[PDB]
Amino acid sequence: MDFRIGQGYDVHQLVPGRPLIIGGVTIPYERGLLGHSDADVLLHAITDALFGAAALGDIGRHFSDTDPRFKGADSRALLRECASRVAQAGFAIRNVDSTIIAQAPKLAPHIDAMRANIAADLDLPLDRVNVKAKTNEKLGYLGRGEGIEAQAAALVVRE
Amino acid sequence: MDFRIGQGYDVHQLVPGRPLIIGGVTIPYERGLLGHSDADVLLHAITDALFGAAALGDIGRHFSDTDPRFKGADSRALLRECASRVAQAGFAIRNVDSTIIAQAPKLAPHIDAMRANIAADLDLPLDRVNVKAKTNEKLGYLGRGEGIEAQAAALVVRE
Amino acid sequence: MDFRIGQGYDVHQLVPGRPLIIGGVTIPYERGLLGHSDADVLLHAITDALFGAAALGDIGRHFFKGADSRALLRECASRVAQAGFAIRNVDSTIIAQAPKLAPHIDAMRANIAADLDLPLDRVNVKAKTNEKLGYLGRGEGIEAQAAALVVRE
Ligand SMILES: Nc1ccn([C@@H]2O[C@H](CO)[C@@H](O)[C@H]2O)c(=O)n1
Ligand SMILES: Nc1ccn([C@@H]2O[C@H](CO)[C@@H](O)[C@H]2O)c(=O)n1
Ligand SMILES: Nc1ccn([C@@H]2O[C@H](CO)[C@@H](O)[C@H]2O)c(=O)n1
Ligand SMILES: OCc1ccccc1-c1cccs1
Ligand SMILES: [Cl-]
Ligand SMILES: [K+]
Ligand SMILES: [Zn+2]
Ligand SMILES: [Zn+2]
Ligand SMILES: [Zn+2]
Repeated sequence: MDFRIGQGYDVHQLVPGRPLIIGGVTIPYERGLLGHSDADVLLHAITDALFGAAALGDIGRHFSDTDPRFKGADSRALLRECASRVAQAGFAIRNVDSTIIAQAPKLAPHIDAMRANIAADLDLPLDRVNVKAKTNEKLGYLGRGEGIEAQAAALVVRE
Repeated sequence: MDFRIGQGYDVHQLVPGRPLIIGGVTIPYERGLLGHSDADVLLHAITDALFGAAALGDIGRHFSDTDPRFKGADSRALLRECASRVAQAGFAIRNVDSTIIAQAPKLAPHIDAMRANIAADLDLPLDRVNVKAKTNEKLGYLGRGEGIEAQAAALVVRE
Repeated sequence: MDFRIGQGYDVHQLVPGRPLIIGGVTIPYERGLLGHSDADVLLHAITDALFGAAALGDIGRHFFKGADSRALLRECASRVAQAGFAIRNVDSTIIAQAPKLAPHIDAMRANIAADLDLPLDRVNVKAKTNEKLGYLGRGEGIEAQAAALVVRE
């Protein structure tokens, strides 16, 4: 079978005055991620991994910060559109795995919520979607709570 | 043909007065990795990739870091238990790849032994396990030798 | 059948007096990447993902004195084939605050596809800034990440 792998990366700054939205989940916190709309670092990484697996460029090439069509779209809408494009390219999604690196707050309570959102948007069984969380052991801008990173891996198959 | 992919990340601080244990190998060195377990950054990354590929969460979910057994835990025993759970979930491991990023010490003399340990723990032949090493080209906290990072990828198949 | 995955990481410092070469594309810029070779961070990450997927070690284990990174990528492909593997696809991300990489990405894909003897639609290259965070965000270096899938025939 015609399997393909994709990989994704994203990072945003963490500062007072924005809400924290990760994997479609709003998470209580003094601070939030700085970005164009919701700055959903996990959904962006996943979107990138899916475009990558399909060899369709990247998230910024499909959904520009300038495009009127996506001006007020949230990252779940973008993820859904991504999934439609991957489908039309001939690919079925097999699984997604991911890691959020955040020194704080605790993400574990929210993991099943994120998985549920992602599986819904990709039309995948829940057991094909995984999200993991790591601290940076107090190293670097991640370790000082200055930003949050997401990594993603996706496997697809041409059908 | 039900393939799944997983990815993992880990980093630990490098501090005096600790054994340096990476990939299960005790490496002569004046500093070691800081953590509650033996802090084996490579094995944790691989363990997370395997749980990720099976959609079984992450290492914190499976091995509570406040269990007395976690203190000084042999990360190879953790990796073997991870493999047991992944098998119990119905998955067979096809391959593992990984990268260690460290300014020092020189890892090359130890890499084959790490490979052999991981292959043993996962009941894989050597030719399905790979460990790569990198410096960070003098950049950042890794370039300053403040910690060591590992990255891992795993492919599994649900039987 | 007998599929394998690999993953690769590279980073190089940005320094004056060097051309900036990424994915085989020379990009106008005041600085370039520092390395023994031409320091093509993207090609190095893909090279390591390919050796990793074939369980052949890493780029430092294999590597030529004045060779550029495309010759090394071609040699990597040769060694991957020698071990009995065929390449199925490559995906990657370049993390650079500057310069703008958009105009150059399709050319990088074409270069990699030619070097790996792959059709264009099995090769992908993505780009990201680091949101002004860390050494990447300060423009002190450029990182690349890669993933490769191969099959043992
Ligand atoms: N140094 C960089 C970094 C990113 N990019 C492109 O910008 C869009 C948003 O990340 C993406 O489409 C990405 O390709 C770029 O052209 N140059
Ligand atoms: N921001 C974070 C970071 C980590 N975690 C969980 O804590 C375990 C060890 O860091 C991790 O393995 C993960 O289980 C979390 O819930 N939220
Ligand atoms: N701390 C490190 C980092 C890297 N290396 C080896 O040097 C070569 C160049 O990355 C690679 O072959 C790598 O294995 C090492 O021996 N120890
Ligand atoms: O059961 C796996 C295991 C093997 C060896 C040592 C500790 C454990 C832990 C159990 C819970 C936290 S660590
Ligand atoms: Cl270094
Ligand atoms: K990183
Ligand atoms: Zn983003
Ligand atoms: Zn660890
Ligand atoms: Zn390099």
